[PDB]
Amino acid sequence: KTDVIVVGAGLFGSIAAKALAQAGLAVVGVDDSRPGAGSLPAACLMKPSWFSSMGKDKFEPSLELLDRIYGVKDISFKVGLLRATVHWCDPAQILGDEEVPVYREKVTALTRTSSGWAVSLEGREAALEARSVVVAAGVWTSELVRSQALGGLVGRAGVAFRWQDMQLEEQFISPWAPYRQTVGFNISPTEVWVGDGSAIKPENWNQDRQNVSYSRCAQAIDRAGFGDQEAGRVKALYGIRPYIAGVKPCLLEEVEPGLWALTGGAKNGTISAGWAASELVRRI
Ligand SMILES: Cc1cc2nc3c(=O)[nH]c(=O)nc-3n(C[C@H](O)[C@H](O)[C@H](O)COP(=O)(O)OP(=O)(O)OC[C@H]3O[C@@H](n4cnc5c(N)ncnc54)[C@H](O)[C@@H]3O)c2cc1C
Repeated sequence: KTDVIVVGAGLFGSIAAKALAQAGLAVVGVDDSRPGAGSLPAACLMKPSWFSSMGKDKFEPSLELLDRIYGVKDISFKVGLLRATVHWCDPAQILGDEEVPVYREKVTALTRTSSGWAVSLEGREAALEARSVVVAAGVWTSELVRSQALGGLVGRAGVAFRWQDMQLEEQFISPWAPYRQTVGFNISPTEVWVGDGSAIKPENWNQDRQNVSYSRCAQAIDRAGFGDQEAGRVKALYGIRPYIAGVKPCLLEEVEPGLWALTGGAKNGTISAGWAASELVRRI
């Protein structure tokens, strides 16, 4: 009766699971909410010039899927003296959607059965059953499935900041280095999100490194000097992105019959989740 089990309910598991559910499948999710997941700090802003490598071949079917399922909003961002249109999917809408039921437990094993796949859970005598399994477990995907591509999965950490009870009159993109932009916008009607775009080897991460990105972000919105961290006015959101070098969109591979690995979204984020989901609707 269960068609697909999706392991992981970050952006990639959430989007894939709901696209399959919308396509008529019986989908079940499993997620253990482990700390440092990649999707908590995400803004889900998609500027078309950021995704040139992808190609209209993939950008457009992906954006259409996200618009059909969640709705895509067009935001006119300030870019110096000029303006630029950026597409937005509300991350709270993607990550909080409840169509797909999610077991808030830890997957410990995957086993082929005669009818499909059995998904073991920590501390559970029975396994969850499905014809197919999509493992969208972020940087932890290689803990459950292995492949030459997954042998290259590493984490690229980063931080973004959310200021409470605040709105920007001007949502902006401002560069601080080639291909490094400080982005500030109204992520909710009450909150301002700012990120500087840096990615870090999770080893080279510490409070000093975080304060460097905080200084960038707070100067871009004129909050430097106000001690907003110590005062509780801003939340730091740390996450580890799943990076695999050389990935086309992201990694979507059928490692065994019915067993898919969906990860490697550090490079392109939400738009490549949309591409992968459209692929899975076609192929499952
Ligand atoms: C600072 C920062 C800024 C970002 N900004 C953006 C942005 O503007 N736009 C954008 O699109 N993206 C953004 N991202 C996100 C980026 O695209 C990530 O690559 C993306 O979130 C990856 O999502 P994922 O679903 O593959 O992984 P994750 O979000 O890490 O999800 C993996 C999930 O799998 C679960 N899991 C793992 N193993 C198991 C197990 N054994 N059993 C059960 N559950 C398990 C984990 O608990 C977790 O919830 C940002 C990330 C960071 C850190």
